[PDB]
Amino acid sequence: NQVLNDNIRNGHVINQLMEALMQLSRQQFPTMPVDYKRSIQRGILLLSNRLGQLVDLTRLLAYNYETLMACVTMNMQHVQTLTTEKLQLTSVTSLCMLIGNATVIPSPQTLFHYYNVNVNFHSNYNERINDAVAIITAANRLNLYQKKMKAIVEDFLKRLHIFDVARVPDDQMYRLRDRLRLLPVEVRRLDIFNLILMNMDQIERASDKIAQGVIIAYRDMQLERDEMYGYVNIARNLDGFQQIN
Amino acid sequence: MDVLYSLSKTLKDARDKIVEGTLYSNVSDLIQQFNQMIITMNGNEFQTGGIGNLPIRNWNFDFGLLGTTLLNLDANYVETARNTIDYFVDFVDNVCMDEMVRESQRNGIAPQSDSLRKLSGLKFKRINFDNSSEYIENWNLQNRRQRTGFTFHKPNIFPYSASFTLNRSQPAHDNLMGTMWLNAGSEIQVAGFDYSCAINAPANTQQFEHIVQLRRVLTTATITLLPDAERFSFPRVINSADGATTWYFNPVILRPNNVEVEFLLNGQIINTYQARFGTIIARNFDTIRLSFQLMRPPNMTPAVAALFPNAQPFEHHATVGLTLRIESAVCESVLADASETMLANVTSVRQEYAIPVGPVFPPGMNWTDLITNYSPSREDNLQRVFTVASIRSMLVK
Amino acid sequence: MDVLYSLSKTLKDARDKIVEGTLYSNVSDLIQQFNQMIITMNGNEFQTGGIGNLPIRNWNFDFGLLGTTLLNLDANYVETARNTIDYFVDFVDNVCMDEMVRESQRNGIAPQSDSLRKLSGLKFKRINFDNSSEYIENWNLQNRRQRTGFTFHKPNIFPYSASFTLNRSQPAHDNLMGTMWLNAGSEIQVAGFDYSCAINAPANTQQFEHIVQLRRVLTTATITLLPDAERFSFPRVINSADGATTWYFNPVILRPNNVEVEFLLNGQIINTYQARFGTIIARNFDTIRLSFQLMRPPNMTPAVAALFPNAQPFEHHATVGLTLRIESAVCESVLADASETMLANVTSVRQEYAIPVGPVFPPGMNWTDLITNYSPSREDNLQRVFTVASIRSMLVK
Amino acid sequence: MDVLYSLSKTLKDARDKIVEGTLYSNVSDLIQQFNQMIITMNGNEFQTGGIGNLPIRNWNFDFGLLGTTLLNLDANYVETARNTIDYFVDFVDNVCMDEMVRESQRNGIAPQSDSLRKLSGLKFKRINFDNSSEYIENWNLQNRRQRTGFTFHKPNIFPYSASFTLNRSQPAHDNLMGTMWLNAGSEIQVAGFDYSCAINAPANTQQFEHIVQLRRVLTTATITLLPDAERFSFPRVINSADGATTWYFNPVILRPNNVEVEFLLNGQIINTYQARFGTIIARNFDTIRLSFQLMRPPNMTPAVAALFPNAQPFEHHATVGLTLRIESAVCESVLADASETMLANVTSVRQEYAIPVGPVFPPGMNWTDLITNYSPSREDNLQRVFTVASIRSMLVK
Amino acid sequence: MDVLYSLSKTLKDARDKIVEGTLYSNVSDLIQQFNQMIITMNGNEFQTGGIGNLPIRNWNFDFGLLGTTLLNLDANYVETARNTIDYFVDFVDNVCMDEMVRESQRNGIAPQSDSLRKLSGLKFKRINFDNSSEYIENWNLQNRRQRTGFTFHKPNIFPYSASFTLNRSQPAHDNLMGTMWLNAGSEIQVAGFDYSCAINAPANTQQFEHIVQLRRVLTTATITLLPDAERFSFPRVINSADGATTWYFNPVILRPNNVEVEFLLNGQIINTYQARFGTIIARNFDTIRLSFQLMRPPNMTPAVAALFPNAQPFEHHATVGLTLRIESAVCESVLADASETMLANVTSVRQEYAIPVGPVFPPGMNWTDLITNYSPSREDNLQRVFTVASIRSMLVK
Repeated sequence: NQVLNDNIRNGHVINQLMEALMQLSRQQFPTMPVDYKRSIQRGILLLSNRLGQLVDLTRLLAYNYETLMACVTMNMQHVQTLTTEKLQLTSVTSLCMLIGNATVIPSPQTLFHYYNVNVNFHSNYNERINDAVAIITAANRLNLYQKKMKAIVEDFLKRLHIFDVARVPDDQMYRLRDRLRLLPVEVRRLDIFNLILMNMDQIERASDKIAQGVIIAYRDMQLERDEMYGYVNIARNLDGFQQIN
Repeated sequence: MDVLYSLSKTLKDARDKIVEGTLYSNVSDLIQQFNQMIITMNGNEFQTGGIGNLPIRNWNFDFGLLGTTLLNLDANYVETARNTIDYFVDFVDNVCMDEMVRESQRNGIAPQSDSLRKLSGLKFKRINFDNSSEYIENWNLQNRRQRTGFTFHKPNIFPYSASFTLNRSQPAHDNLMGTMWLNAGSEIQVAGFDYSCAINAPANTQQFEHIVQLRRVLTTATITLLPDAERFSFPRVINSADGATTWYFNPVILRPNNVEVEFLLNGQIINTYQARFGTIIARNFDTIRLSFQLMRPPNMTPAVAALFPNAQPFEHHATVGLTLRIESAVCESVLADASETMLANVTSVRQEYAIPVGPVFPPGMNWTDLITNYSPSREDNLQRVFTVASIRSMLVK
Repeated sequence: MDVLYSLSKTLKDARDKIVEGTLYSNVSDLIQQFNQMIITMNGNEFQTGGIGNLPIRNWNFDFGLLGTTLLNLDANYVETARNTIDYFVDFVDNVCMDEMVRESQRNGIAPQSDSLRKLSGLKFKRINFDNSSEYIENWNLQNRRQRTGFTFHKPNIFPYSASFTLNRSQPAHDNLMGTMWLNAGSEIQVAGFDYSCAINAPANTQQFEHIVQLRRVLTTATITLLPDAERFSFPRVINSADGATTWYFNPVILRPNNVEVEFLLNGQIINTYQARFGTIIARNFDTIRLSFQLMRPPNMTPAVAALFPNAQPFEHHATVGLTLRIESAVCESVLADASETMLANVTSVRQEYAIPVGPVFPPGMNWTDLITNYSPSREDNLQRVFTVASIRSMLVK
Repeated sequence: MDVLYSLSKTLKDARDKIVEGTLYSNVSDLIQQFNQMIITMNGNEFQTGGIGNLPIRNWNFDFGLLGTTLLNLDANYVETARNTIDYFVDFVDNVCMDEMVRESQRNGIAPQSDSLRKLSGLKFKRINFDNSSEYIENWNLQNRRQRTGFTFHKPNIFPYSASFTLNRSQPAHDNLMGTMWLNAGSEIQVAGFDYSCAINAPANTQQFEHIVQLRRVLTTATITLLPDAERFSFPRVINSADGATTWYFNPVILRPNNVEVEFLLNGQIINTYQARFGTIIARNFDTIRLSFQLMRPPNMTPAVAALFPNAQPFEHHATVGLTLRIESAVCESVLADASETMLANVTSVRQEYAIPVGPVFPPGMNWTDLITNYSPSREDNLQRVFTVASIRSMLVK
Repeated sequence: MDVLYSLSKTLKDARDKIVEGTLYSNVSDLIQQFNQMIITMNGNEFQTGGIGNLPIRNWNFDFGLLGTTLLNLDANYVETARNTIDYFVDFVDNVCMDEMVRESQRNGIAPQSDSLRKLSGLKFKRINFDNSSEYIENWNLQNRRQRTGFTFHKPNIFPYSASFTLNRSQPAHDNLMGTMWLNAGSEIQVAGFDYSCAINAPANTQQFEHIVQLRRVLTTATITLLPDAERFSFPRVINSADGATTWYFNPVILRPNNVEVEFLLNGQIINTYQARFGTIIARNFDTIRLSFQLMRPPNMTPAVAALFPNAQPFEHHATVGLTLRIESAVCESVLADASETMLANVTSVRQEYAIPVGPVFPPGMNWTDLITNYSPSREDNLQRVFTVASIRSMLVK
C-alpha cells in the first residue's frame, strides 16, 4: 500500500505547532511605520492563545487522514496533476482560530462504504484489463489485422465509467495499447483461447454449409464413393498441386 | 552478485528456447522476465577493464522490447532478437573477466570492480531468478549460513609432496629403514622399506606409518585402497637427506602386514579399516593415517632365503606399501578436482590478459601453493572467482 | 515413494526460483503446485526415528499460504517463506534418513518406515511433478517395467580380487608358470609368467588366459586396453598357495603375443579385439576373457640370451601382461562408480547413526561383499536406498 | 532464536522499570511491547526436559493484560504483575537450559529442542526488540556475514601445556641445553637453559626460540612482555623425556639477550618487537614467536666466574627467559576469558543436572580439550550455548 | 565532535532496535531522531584519507526517509533500511580512522581532518543525543570543565623500569647492599639485599626504601600488598652499574621488617599502612613510598647460622621484599589499563595503515615512552584519539 505517510511528529506529537508558535512569540520589533507592528503582532497573538487549540487541529487531521487512508486499495504515487484546486486562505484562517473542543470522526458505516467503492472500481479496472488483454492477444494470432487499435480501447474506458473518452489525445489511446499488449492473461481467460484454437480446424470443416477449396485436374477423374453421401467427389487430401491462399 | 547470475540463465534459457518456429506458449513466462531487464538497464552507462592487458569497452543501452503478438515464432522475430543478445553476450564476458582478477585482503570476499560494485545496487535487484545452477545454489546458502556443499570426482586435496624419511640410516646408506611417499591430488602412495628385512626387529616385524593432514574436511568420500605402492617398487638412485650424496634403493615387495587405515576428524577415529582393500567409505575426516608392517617371512624357499642374509651386505630391500585414491567426495570449501574447469578458467583468463600477481593468490594460481596455505581470504576469493567462472561457462566455453 | 521425489524438486526449484526481485510470472506455474501441497498436509502428525542413535522428532502441520497478489517479489515476501521452507528441509532430512536404513527380505523393493508407509497413501498422490532427475526417471520405468538404465564413470563392477594360479610349480618354487591378477572396481591387470621362458614349450610359446565374470551386464562400455601389467612387473616375495612358505618372483617383461580380448554375453562372443591397444568399445557383455601368450624371443642379443639359459636356475622370469579399464558404461542395475555419491551417502548415514547390521546388506555396506553376492533382494534394496540418497542430495549435501 | 532474546530484555527492562511510583508515560512505549507478547502466546503449549536429571515440565498460556489507564502506579498494580512475570521467569530458565545441552554434528549451529524449534516459527517473530546486549548484537551480524567481534580481559587462548625440549642431553643429564615452558590461558612463560653457559658455543651465545600457535586469531591485543620466567627460576627435579629417570635443574638467571617477539599471521610478521619490555600492541596474529639468547658474560667477577668452569661438572645452570601476558584482545570466535561467566554457566548447568556427555563437547566442557580441537562444530555449538547463557544472566544470576 | 558520537548510538541503538517484527511504538522516539539526520546530511560532500597507505574515498547523499504510522515492521522494511545503514557504517569507519592519526601541537586537542573540521560546523549540531557511553560522558564534562574521571582494571601507570641501586659495593661485588626493582603497569616489586646480613649494622637492621612517582594522580585505588618479591628471590648474574662486568646475586629471603607504605599527594601522607598485607585502599596519591628493613635474626638454628658468618665470603645474600599491585583505580586522565582496547585500537589503526610518526606521539604509540613524558599535548591528543576509538567500537570491533 504505497500510501505516502508523514511525521509521527506531525501525527499527534504535534509540537511542530508548539515550535511554530514559540518562534512566533519572539517576533515583535521595529523598521517602518507604527500602524504596522501593532496590527501585525496583534494578529500573531491570536494564533498563540489559540495555539492551545491549534494543537487539537493537528491531532484531528493526523488521525482522520491516517484513518481514512487505510481503506484504499488503489495504490497512490505522488504526481504533479495538471489541474489545481483553489484554496482561499480565507477559510484556512477561519478553521484556525475558529475551532474549539470539537471532536468528530468517520462514522463506521461511512468507512466501509469507502472501502467498498474503491474495491469495486479496482475489481472493474483489473477485470476489464484482463477482458481487454485477452481480446487483443487473440486478435493477433487470428491475423485479424484490422481493429486492434481503438475498437477495444473505446469499450474498455467506457465500462470504466469515470472518463468520457473523446477528449483523449490520440497519442494516448494508442500508447495505451502499446502498454496493454505486454502482459500475461488471467489464466482463466487465456486457458480458454488455447482450447478454442486446438479445435478450431475441426469445427470449420465439420460444418454443413462450406468446405475448404477445390482442385482442378482437366483429367477425366474417377469419382469416389462414401456411405454418407453416396457417389460423390470429395478428397480429404490436397497434396501434389500448388496451394493459393 | 546474485544479480549477475540471472543475467545468464536469462540468456541461456533464452538463446536456447528461442528458434524459428516454437509456440509463444513455451516462453510467455520467459519473455516477460526478459523485458523487465531491458528496462532497468538502458539509461545507465558502464565501464569495464583497465587492469593489465584488458581493453576498456564502454557500454550504453536503449533497446526496444519484444512482441507478445505472434503465437508462432517467425524467423524474422529471431534475428531481430539474436542481434540484441549478442551485445549482452560480448558484454557479460567483458564483465565476468573484469571482476575475475581483482583481489582484496581486508574484505576480499565481496564485489570489487566499478562494474559490479554498481550491480549490487538496489535498483537492479528486480531481476534475480532460476537459481538451480549448483554453484549459485551454494553461494546463497552461504550468505545466510548453512551446510553448503559441492560434489567432486578425483578431488584435489593433497598438495604435491614427494619425499622420504630415513628412520635408520648411516653414511654408506647400505642398511636403511624408513618410508617414501607421493601425496598429490586425490592420491597417496606410501612405501615402508627395511634393508635388513626385520632380521633384528622384535617379532621380526617393522612398523610403518604415514599420516596426511587435509587442509579441509572431506565428507562422503568413496575411496579405493590397494596394497602395494607401484611408484616405489622399482630401483632408484636417490639424493641423501642433506643433498651431499646419493643412495641406492633396490626394492623387493612383500604384502603389507596388519594394514590399518584410520580416517580421523579432530583427532577422533571416524572410520577405521583393517586390511580391507577395494572400495571403502570415509564419511567425515580431516586426516588419514595409514599404518602397515613388514613382517620377515617365517618360511622361505631357497630363492627367497637368498635375498635376506643374516649379515650385510643387504642387496635386496624388503618393501611394503599402500595406495589410496579418493574417487569422489564432498567438501564445504571449493577445491579443484579432475572434472570441473573452474580453476583452469580463472587461471586461463588471468594468464591470457597478463594479469599482475596480486596480494591474495600465489603466482600463477599455483594449486599446490594455494591448497598448502589455504587461508580464509584465499578461500573467499577462490569461491567468488569460481562462482563467476561457473556463471561465465553457461554462455562462453 | 514417487511422492517423496516431488517434495524436493518442489523445494529446490523453490529455494532457487524464489528470491528478492523476479517477476511473479516465473513462478505462477510454480507457486500453485506448491500451495496444493501445504493443503494435503496440514493436520497430519508424523513420526521419525526409533532406532539406534536416531532422534525421534515429531512434526505438526499448521501453515498459511502464499498470496498471489504481487508482481515483483519484495524481500518481505521471501523471509516469510524461507521460514516455512526451513521446516520442510529439516523435515525431509529426518524423513530420508529414517527409510534409509530399514531393510526387508520379502518385500525389500518396497517402503518400510511409519513415515513413508503413510506417504504411499492415496490421499497424498495429489503432488507428484517434474520427474527429470535421472534416478526417479529410472525408478518409474522400473515399475511399469522396461529398458531401464544409468550412467557411470569408472563403474565399480569387479569385487576386489588379488590372487594367482600356479599352473606348473614345485616345492622350491624355482620354475613356476601361471598367472597373477588384480580385479578391482573398473580395472583388471593380469600377468602370465613362465620361469622357463617357454624353453620346452611347443613353438616356444606359453598360452595364458584370464576370465572375469561380471555380476551384472554392462552395455555401451568405453574401455582402455594396454599391454603390460605394471602391478606385476616388479620383484615380489609371495606366499605359497598353501600358506606354508614364500616364493620369489623376479619378472622381466616381454610384449604380450597374440592378444585377444573377448567380451561375451551368455557364452557368445559379442565383441572381439585382436591385439588392439588403446580405446575399444564393448557394447553388451557379462564376461571378459583375455588371452595372451609369452613367446620365447627367437633372436636374442647376448644380454638377453644371458637371462634365459637352457637349464635352471631360472633367475629372470619372463612375464607378459595386460591392463584393461572400463572408463564408462551403462548398467540396468544400480552400481557404485567413481563419481556418484550414493553408496557413500547411504553408508555414511548408517555409520553416523550407528544403525545395526540388518538382514539384507553386508556389514558396513561393504562393496566387495555386496557385488560378490548381488542378490535380487540386495539390488532392490540398493536401488530404493540409492534413489532416496539422490532425492536427499537435491537439498542436503 | 532472536525471539528468545526479546523475551528477556522484555522482562529485565520490565522487572526493573516497573515499581510502586513512577508515571505511566515512562513505560507507555514499554507496556505496549509487553502485551503484544502475551497475545501471541496464549493458546500455545510447550514442553521441556527429557534428558538426564532434567525435569519434564509442561506449560500452558492464557493470561490477562494491563491497564493503560492509571496515571501513577499503585502497589496493587505491581503485585498483580510480578505474579505473572514469575511464570515467565521460571519458564525461560527451563527453556534456556533445555537448548543449552543438545548438540549436533551436521547443523550443530541451528536450534534443536522441541521448545525452540517452535519459537523460530513465523507467527512469533512479532516480538524482537532492543538488541543492544553485546552478544545478540553479534549474533545477528553473523547471520548476515559481517566483521563481528568481542571483548575479553586475560582471554583463554592457550590450552594448558607445560613441558620441555632437550636440544642437547645425555643419560646423566649433567650437561643439558633446551627450553621449558608453560602456556596456559592468556600467559606464556618460557626459559632457555644451557648447563655449559655457552662455553663452546659460537660467539659464546646459545639461541633459543619458543613458538605458540593460536587456534583462533586475536586482534587488538594489549600485551605485557617481561624478561625472565620466574616459574623456571628455581631448582627442580624433573622426569626425563622417556619417564625412565629424573634430572636436576639448578638455574642461575641472566638477562635474555637479543629478545625478539614476532606476532605472525599466516606466516607473515604483522608485529615485531626487539627487546621491548612493558606494554606492546599486537594488532592481528595467529602465532607468537619468542626468540632470545643466552650470552656467556664476557667479563665476570670471581663469584660469577666460579659458577661457570671450563670443564664439567656444570653445577649452576645458566638460564634466560621471557614472560608474555595477553591482558585484553578481540576475537571473532567466542572464547573463555577471566571475566565472563559464560563457560562457567554452561558447564555449571550441565553438571548440576547430570547431563550425559554428548557428541560435540569434551567431557565436562573441559576448556583445554575444547580449545585444543576447536572444530567448527564445537565453535557453533559454543556460540549458541554462550549466547543463551548470556540471555539467561540478564534475569537469573 | 559530540556530533560524531551520536552518529553511532544512532546506528547501534538502530541496527539493534530495528528487527523483523518488533512492535512500532518502542521505536517512534527513535525513528524520528534518525530521519532528522538524513536531512541535515544529503547535499553536503565529504573527503576521506590522504596520508600513507590510507585510501582516499569520496561520499555523497540522498536517501529516502522512513515510514511512520505502521505497527509491526515487515521484513521488507528492514532490508530497505539495512542497505542505507551499510553506507553509514562503511562511512564512519573511514571517518574515525582519518582523524585517528592526525596530530597537532599548538592545538592538537581539537579537530583536524577535512572530514571533522566540517562536522563541528553549526548546521550539524542538530543531532547530539543519548550520551551514556562512559567516554563521551567524560569528554563533555572536560569541555565544560570539572571532576571528570574513568574506571580501570590493573591500570597502566608505571612506565617499565627494571634496575638496581648499589648502596655499598666494591669491585669484586662480593659484599653488596642495595635494592633492585621492577615497576611496570600497575605493579611494583622491590627487594632490598644486604650480603652481610646486617652483621655490622646499627641494631643489626638495614633500612631500605623504594619511591615511585606517578605521572598522574590515582584516586580510589584498591591495592594488593604482599611481603616478598618473587621476581628477586632467585640466583642471578647481573651486569655491573658501569656495564664493565657481572656480579652474582644468591638470595635467601627473610620477612620484611617494619614495613610502611605511604601514599602521598604533593608531599603529604594521605594514606599510611604499617605492615598490613592483603587489600588496602589508597584514596588519592601521586607517589608511593615503600620502606622496609632487613633485620638480622637474633636467634638462629645451626642451618641458619651457617648462612651468615661473621666474616666474608658472604655466600647467601639476605633479601627482603614487597609486591604491590593496583587492581583498580580512577584517574582524571585517560590511561591504558588491562581491560580497555583504546590504546590497542589507536595503535592498531595507525600500524595497519602505515601512518608516519607524527610530532606528538612516540614511535609506535609506545606506552612506556608516552607515560614517561605524558605532556599536556600528548594527553589531549590521547583523549581525543581514545574517545574516537570508543565511538568506533560501538559499531566496529
